[PDB]
Amino acid sequence: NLPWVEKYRPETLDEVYGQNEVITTVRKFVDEGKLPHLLFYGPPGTGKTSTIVALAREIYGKNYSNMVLELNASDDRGIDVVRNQIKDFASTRQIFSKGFKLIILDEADAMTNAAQNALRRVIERYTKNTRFCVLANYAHKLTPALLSQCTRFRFQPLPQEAIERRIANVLVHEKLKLSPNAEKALIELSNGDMRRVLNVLQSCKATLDNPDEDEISDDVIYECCGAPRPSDLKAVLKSILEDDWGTAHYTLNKVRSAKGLALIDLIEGIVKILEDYELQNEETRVHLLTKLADIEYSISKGGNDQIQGSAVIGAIKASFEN
Amino acid sequence: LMDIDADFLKIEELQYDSTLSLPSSEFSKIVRDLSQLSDSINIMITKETIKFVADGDIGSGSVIIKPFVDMEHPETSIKLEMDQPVDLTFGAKYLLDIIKGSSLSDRVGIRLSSEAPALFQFDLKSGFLQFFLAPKFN
Amino acid sequence: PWVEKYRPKNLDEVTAQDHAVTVLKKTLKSANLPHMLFYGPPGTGKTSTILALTKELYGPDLMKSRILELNASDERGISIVREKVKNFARLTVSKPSKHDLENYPCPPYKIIILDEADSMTADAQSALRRTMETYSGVTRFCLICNYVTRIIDPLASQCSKFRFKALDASNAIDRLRFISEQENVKCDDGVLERILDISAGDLRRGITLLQSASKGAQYLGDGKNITSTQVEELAGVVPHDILIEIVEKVKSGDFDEIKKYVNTFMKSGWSAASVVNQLHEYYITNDNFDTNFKNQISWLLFTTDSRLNNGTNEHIQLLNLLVKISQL
Amino acid sequence: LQLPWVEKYRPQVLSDIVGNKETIDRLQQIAKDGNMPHMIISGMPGIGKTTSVHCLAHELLGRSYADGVLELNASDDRGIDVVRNQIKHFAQKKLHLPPGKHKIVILDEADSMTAGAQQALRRTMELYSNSTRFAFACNQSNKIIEPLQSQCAILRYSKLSDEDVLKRLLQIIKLEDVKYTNDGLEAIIFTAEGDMRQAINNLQSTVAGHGLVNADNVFKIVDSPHPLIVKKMLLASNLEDSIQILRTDLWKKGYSSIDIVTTSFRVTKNLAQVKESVRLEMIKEIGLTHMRILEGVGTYLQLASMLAKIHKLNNK
Amino acid sequence: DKLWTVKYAPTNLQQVCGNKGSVMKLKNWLANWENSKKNSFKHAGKDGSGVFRAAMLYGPPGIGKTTAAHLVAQELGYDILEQNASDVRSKTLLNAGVKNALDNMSVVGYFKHQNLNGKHFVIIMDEVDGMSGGDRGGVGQLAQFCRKTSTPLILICNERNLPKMRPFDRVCLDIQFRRPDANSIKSRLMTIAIREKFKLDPNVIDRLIQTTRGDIRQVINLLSTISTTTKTINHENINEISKAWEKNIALKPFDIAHKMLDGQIYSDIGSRNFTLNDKIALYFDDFDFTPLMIQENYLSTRPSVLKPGQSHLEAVAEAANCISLGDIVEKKIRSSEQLWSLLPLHAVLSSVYPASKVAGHMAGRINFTAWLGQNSKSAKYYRLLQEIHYHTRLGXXXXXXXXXXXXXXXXXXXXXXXXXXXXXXXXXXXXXXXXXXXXXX
Amino acid sequence: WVDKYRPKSLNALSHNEELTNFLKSLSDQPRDLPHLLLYGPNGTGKKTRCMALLESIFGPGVYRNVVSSPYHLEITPSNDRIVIQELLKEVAQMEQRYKCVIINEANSLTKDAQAALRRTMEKYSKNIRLIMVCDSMSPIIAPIKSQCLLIRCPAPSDSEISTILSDVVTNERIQLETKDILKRIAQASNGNLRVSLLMLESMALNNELALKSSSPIIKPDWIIVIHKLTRKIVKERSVNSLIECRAVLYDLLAHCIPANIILKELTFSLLDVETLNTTNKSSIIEYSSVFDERLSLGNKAIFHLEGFIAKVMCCLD
Ligand SMILES: Nc1ncnc2c1ncn2[C@@H]1O[C@H](COP(=O)(O)OP(=O)(O)OP(O)(O)=S)[C@@H](O)[C@H]1O
Ligand SMILES: Nc1ncnc2c1ncn2[C@@H]1O[C@H](COP(=O)(O)OP(=O)(O)OP(O)(O)=S)[C@@H](O)[C@H]1O
Ligand SMILES: Nc1ncnc2c1ncn2[C@@H]1O[C@H](COP(=O)(O)OP(=O)(O)OP(O)(O)=S)[C@@H](O)[C@H]1O
Ligand SMILES: Nc1ncnc2c1ncn2[C@@H]1O[C@H](COP(=O)(O)OP(=O)(O)OP(O)(O)=S)[C@@H](O)[C@H]1O
Ligand SMILES: Nc1ncnc2c1ncn2[C@@H]1O[C@H](COP(=O)(O)OP(=O)(O)O)[C@@H](O)[C@H]1O
Ligand SMILES: [Mg+2]
Ligand SMILES: [Mg+2]
Ligand SMILES: [Mg+2]
Ligand SMILES: [Mg+2]
Repeated sequence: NLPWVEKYRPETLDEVYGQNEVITTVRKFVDEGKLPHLLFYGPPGTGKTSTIVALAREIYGKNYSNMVLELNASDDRGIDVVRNQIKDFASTRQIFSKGFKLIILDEADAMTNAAQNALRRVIERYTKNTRFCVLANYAHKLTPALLSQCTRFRFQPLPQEAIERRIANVLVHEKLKLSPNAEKALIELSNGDMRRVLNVLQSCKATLDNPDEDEISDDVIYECCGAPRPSDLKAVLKSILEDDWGTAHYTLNKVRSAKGLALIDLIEGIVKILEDYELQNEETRVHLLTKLADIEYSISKGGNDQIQGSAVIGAIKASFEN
Repeated sequence: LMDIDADFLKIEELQYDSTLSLPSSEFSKIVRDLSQLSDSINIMITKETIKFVADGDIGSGSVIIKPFVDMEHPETSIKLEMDQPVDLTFGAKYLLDIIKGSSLSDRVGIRLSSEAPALFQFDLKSGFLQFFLAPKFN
Repeated sequence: PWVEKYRPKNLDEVTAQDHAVTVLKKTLKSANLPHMLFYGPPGTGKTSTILALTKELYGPDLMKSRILELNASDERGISIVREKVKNFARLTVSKPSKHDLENYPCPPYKIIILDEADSMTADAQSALRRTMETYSGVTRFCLICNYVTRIIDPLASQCSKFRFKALDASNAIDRLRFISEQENVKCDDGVLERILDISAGDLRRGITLLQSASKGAQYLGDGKNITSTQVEELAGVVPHDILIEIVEKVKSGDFDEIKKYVNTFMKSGWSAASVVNQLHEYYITNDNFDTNFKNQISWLLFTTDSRLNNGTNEHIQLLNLLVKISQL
Repeated sequence: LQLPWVEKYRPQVLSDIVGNKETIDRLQQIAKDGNMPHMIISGMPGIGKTTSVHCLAHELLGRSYADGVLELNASDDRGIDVVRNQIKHFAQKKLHLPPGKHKIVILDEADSMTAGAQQALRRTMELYSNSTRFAFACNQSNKIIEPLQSQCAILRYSKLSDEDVLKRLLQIIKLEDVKYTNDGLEAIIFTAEGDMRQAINNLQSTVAGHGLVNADNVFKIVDSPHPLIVKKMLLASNLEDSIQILRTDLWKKGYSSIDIVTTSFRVTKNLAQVKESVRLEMIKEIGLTHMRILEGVGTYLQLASMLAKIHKLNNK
Repeated sequence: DKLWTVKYAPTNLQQVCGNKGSVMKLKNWLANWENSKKNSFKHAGKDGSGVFRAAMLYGPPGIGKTTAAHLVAQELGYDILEQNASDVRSKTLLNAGVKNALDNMSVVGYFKHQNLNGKHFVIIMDEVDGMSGGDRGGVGQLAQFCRKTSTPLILICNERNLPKMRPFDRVCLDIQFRRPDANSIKSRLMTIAIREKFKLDPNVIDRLIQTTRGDIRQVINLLSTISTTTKTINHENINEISKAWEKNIALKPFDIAHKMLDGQIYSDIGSRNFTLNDKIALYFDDFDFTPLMIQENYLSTRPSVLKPGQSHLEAVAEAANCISLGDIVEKKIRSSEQLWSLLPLHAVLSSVYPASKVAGHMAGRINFTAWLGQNSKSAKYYRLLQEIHYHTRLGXXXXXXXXXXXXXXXXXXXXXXXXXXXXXXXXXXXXXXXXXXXXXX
Repeated sequence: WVDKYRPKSLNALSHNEELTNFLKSLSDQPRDLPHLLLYGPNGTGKKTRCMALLESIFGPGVYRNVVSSPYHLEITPSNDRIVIQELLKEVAQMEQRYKCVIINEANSLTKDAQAALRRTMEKYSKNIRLIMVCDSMSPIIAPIKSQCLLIRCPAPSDSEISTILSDVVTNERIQLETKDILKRIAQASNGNLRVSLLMLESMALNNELALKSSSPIIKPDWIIVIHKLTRKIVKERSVNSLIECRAVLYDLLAHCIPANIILKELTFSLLDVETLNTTNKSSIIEYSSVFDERLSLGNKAIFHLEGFIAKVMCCLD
């Protein structure tokens, strides 16, 4: 009954989409007996955990649990756990098959510097017999001394290609249809995070489903993951640019409250819809991006929804005097 | 080995006011018993008589033993060569630690003097283990 | 307090935000119920939607049996999340009673609801991750907050997002009139709505006025309605006239005069930075001010506002704002 | 086996360190004499501190390193208990050494040592300094309690100049017969910012996957916005042009918003073409945006405002 | 062979540079102890050191506290029984160890015996503000001994105004040690040098002390770096070795502020010999002090980098602003052990940028940072004002106290007849006055 | 002194009758007192209007690191949320009849702390009642506003402050030459009864208890120094001058004086300078508006106050 997000989790390396350059190099490394310490870093839902889990299976098969040691932010990994459990496993031979051991530290960037430092010293002293794989969303949250100890493989956001492919898979083993530019919308809104795609896709396989053969539209998606639509958004801009303040101040005030949108969303979409116009003076661009960027920033700290909105109208308007 | 900068002291055979001796297993029991009553144990040697006292808050503890010599078992005899009375008080903790030498000699020699640390000694077939305990304030 | 005495006991009760609820209803019949992240402004119905969804799914029997809740009050440290939370999560579901199998859908899973998850140390949130991912087969989480920004990207990824929109004056009046009726409150015309405007979005506060005020209108016993000006005085809003002094003191007036006046306001006047909020609504609505004015004033309120959300000196900030808008 | 070159070519004597000349010589002299004061060696990552102290340790004790040196790092237990026993016992240990030699205790990653422990260390190194001397290695001396600080000499280490990094880089190239390119080496230097470890690690990863060390290959393992592109974006004559580089060559290609800024800063810094005053005002901007990225708002928008503000300056 | 701080460690209180006033206050107390005892410690003499079983020494690092306590003890013939942080002083062990010597005499005091105290102990509980989790209840039990001891008891710590030290407040004679006087340290250092066969410019010997913030232990160690570094000192070397030593080992934080503030590095020419990358790098040569250093003296220069027709003032205000911004950055860097990736920006905002705005000719001279010790003053006084509040809270936030406790000064300092009147009519006692007197002063 | 003539009861309340009565009419249900949030300037008489309302409801003998009483306890956040959620909940065991808790400076509470107190309120609201004293109800999350009386506390009028003044002398046997000496004080503290009173005692002990038309107003250790600095800032506007201002700031801070406080007084003791035109002033506040934020976003205070002065010396010179 696993929510799709988990349901469609790569069982093997051949099931990971859009990280080929990583899969190939890694596999070559193992087949050539030159597997270095690994650092898999990237944004959410890119296949990082799926990948080492699969890589580990493929390498040890069933001797997995007795040849691999995995810890994650849910586990306790302070300095004590490092010099002890981790260090022990790294300095002790295997009980079953012969070879090198593998320690997986997931969401390693959740570890403290003290622990990271100790971790690193362990990895240094037992590099000639055990292999480490560190995973993280941000390398920068990792101690340079730790990072400098392994070969890096950045997991980039899933490309259209990859995500389009997985969408195809889920649509088969699930009585589901997705209109043409609706799949496109799902993509543009997942920002390369395979996780958000599988999530909305089941927030429909339990919404529109009546004849078990309905068609998911652009709408069903835009509304599902509460995000603006070109028409709406691209309209709010016009009201701001042409119509008076009172009128535009209304258009915005309605479009967002009638669709559950938030300035944050609108702004972004506008910045892009506006990024294609052929403005007159260059300053128009500047001041525009500036103020808009300032607005977006103040919001992330919660200021005054009302004012910040009028601020957006003002900024967009003011800047368009060229 | 360790690097020890020992403050070498000049131990000199002195003439103590009193010099008794008794089974170490007995001195042990006495010391262990009284220590449950006070943090201090007073040792009084008056009129050729060994008296140990402990005055605490819960109550007091008094033990007195008179010299004798059992030809049946010379090792269970209580000696006592007094020359002058002696009334000293020692920290119970240090006596509880000294009585640990009660595995080297079946007897313990005690030499007391109003103006010097007490001397508890255990005899070894080829030597001895002695303790010099400084007294408390009067 | 009608606030809690009128807390939606059923998923239907919560009107205001339906863009999310309507979806919850239909997913209710599936064990595929995704982890969820409820987020939105204060008192938009988030915490209500959960307890409701739960009552509607488990029924008072398995209620406290297979549901765990931790809020801003309860302790939620790295130690708790990796322990108590991880334990109940990993734990096996509880056996339903014969009656439960007859009235409520008993999904093969339990629920962990971390309300006010907004204020959880990022460390603990991280410890939540693998826990609420490897135990999806029997456990499902619900994280609630007011700002998505405060919840670590990883979790925002795992959870299915539900953005609880504010409460439109149209969506509020409906649920408000139903409160004034069941309470025989002699409300005037410019009252039912003035409540929403003063408390835009936060229905809780909108209801807290309808209660802490009507109980004051009875004191008079005059049977006389409870007009507009009647309310605001309790909400904390500043008088409309004391505001007009501001506007005019700025439409014209040298520096010293304002600084002089401002000092007066601070001196005792309603220590409400909201003066900013009202100066906003005014100028932007007024039809006597040019667009070029609208524009610049807009940016100024924003600046001062942002400055104010940093624990700055109320006086200073406010003085400057008025002195700058005046130059315009 | 897969002997890391950072380990295989780790300086085994004070001589091999391409460190901070001045300071290293200071050590060379203490190596010849023997009045090694307690000392705290602090500095950025990978410039040769841990190497340094261990090398000083040998030239001082020779065959005695084995019994006269006690190393304790972040991977060992270093709490109140160990400090009050192991460490103390060591300083109290008897070891006959030449006139001016003393036992050495090496506490690496000393900024991880809890205060309470440091606190219990104080008296030990004060009472037994006549036979035992301490060496602390860290990135933040700031984390060493003052009582310990006043008891020793503070030796700051500086990042390695590109020249120095380049030398040890070639020395390894010859002993490994690595096929390199000048631009390839400039790529490593450029991406190691004074960190020898980082450089070497990359060098090897670069050869391990492409054999030939060329800029293209180097930036492949690094997998960060290619400097060239980032540059062509900061120098674009039109704000419209640079925003396109950001849209097509950076954002659309999936690089981190943190990745973009960081490189932008690194590149702006070496933009000799521009003027000091200018590069700095830009940096000030790139940084402002950077910190914004760190506070959560790592949006495309932000990056755009960055380039926008850049142009505003590079036009005024 | 031995460290210098050792071989040149005082051997008589007649060699403790500074605090001479407090040393006296100490020595006295240890003298009138027998009498204070004879009188049940209820006769606070003309010094007050008469109602106290034990004394509590306190002050910054390496200023002579541990030397004084030991020395004052050895001078009055007493035998010493000391403990410190390297020992386990938990309530349990405390009560199973020293508790037993509180009323006992030295066993060594006999084989040493005209000594009048030779057979008595002076208990030195050192480094007391260092008792961590390895000393559960240590402070409590220790503070209890200060009331029930029957022998002199001396406690030393660095921060007397700490929470962990609260239990010691009213229980003992706390004598303060401040940072010794420069002349004292300067004189002392000279003596050392002479015996060490070398000379040093009184300007160098002067700034050291300033850098060491008074840590006489540190200067001594720092001063033993020269002879230990070079192999053979000569007639000429002395004047030049100071450079390589001063600009590297010794006053490195200065050579950084110097270089950074030299306008020659910002001019087109030098601008490429010493690149932007190098300027930023200088920061990582001591990223601890560099920001403090620049802020300290970015306004004491004769700029040669000003744009044509730009006033010294204007350029300063620009750096002032940047110094301000860099601070904002630092705070965040220190709010997350994982933010070190912001240091480069801080390098720019806290040093290099501000510098470039006023770099040039050094008008005055490079001064150590004022901020550190200045941060001690402010802090060490907040603790005072604090305890004063938690004594008047009965009669406004601690803030509203220092901004309203003005009137009080009058009716508490005015004339100093009506003495007792106001004093007692305030619900204050001895310490309640001595304390309120300090801050008010 | 000032502590003496403080209304130790509601029947003694001589300020703002609208609220004095609001408190009386509110204490008509000593077993049902909704949460309370009092906000307003300092020295307006709220903190006292609190402990005076607790003797009106609870026992008058309600006067006795926390300030506990046999009826209530005072919480002052001088982390912190840990204490809030822990201490409070423990006090929730007061049933085996509720208990009152006063949160002084509800502004000093962090967002992550407030959220805890909130839930705590909604939780054991039966056994607990909160009285939160503060100024500027800005940093107080809404979830709290709609769970406590939103009560303001405007300061007394110049004419009303004098009334409470001439009273004190009548008891301390002071000689008021005229009303002037008083009315001047009210306008001097601008409403701070904590000042106007603590002031009337100051210039009273210096005038030998004989108030004369020559009224040397109160001038605390700091406030003066700020003005001397305010001067130097307008006279000598040079880098060398700035260096001097430094030492002054460095000493105002080292003498436990809030940096945001220095800025405040200084920012206004500059606007009162006639020797400055509309420009200089409107540029001075802006600079303070900006540098204010700087202070609340960093730690080393001088760096911010100094930069403030530098921008001023340029706005002038
Ligand atoms: N490259 C991919 N190919 C196929 N499915 C994927 C891919 N990336 C993510 N998924 C799906 O997303 C879910 C989560 O992917 P994970 O590998 O756990 O992601 P991750 O990179 O570890 O994410 P974090 O922990 O948030 S960083 C899986 O159960 C998959 O169904
Ligand atoms: N959508 C809604 N429909 C009906 N009543 C509502 C709605 N939203 C809020 N209320 C009322 O407001 C009170 C608070 O609702 P909650 O669910 O606790 O709000 P919330 O969105 O969790 O608020 P926080 O904790 O401040 S974010 C309830 O007791 C309801 O009576
Ligand atoms: N100056 C140098 N000369 C030659 N090799 C160096 C130098 N600095 C670093 N290396 C290499 O980098 C590896 C690690 O350097 P370390 O001495 O451990 O650096 P570090 O400054 O101690 O780093 P930390 O512990 O992260 S602070 C060594 O084994 C060397 O091969
Ligand atoms: N006032 C002083 N006069 C002369 N020499 C001093 C003085 N203070 C320190 N020294 C030297 O510094 C060494 C250590 O001084 P101590 O008195 O042990 O320091 P301290 O004040 O106890 O410092 P701590 O333990 O860090 S608090 C001595 O052996 C001296 O050589
Ligand atoms: N109504 C009043 N009548 C007389 N004196 C008052 C009154 N209100 C306040 N005061 C004076 O103000 C002092 C404290 O002010 P306080 O109540 O704490 O106000 P706030 O909380 O605004 O600072 C009292 O000790 C008293 O001298
Ligand atoms: Mg993962
Ligand atoms: Mg809620
Ligand atoms: Mg190292
Ligand atoms: Mg000491």
